[PDB]
Amino acid sequence: ALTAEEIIQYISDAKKFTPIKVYLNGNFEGITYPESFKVFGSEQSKVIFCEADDWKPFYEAYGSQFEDIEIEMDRRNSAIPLKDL
Ligand code: NA
Repeated sequence: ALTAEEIIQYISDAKKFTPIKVYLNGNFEGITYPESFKVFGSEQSKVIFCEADDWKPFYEAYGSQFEDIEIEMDRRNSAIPLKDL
């Protein structure tokens, strides 16, 4: 299906990004989220899909209003497509 050339081009393009997924409990009032953030959840518990490079300074800034945290690297960091799209 995909050629070796197409695969390494894909890896070259994709590897720049480091999507992660963060589970949080806490208070989310008075927070502005970076552009890479896609925030799901309820008033006092979130799941955030975001870029690692944005997560780091965000946590340093706002981490005092979070009470529990779990961080996962998104599986797309190690995915190659089976076909093009
Ligand atoms: Na990556």
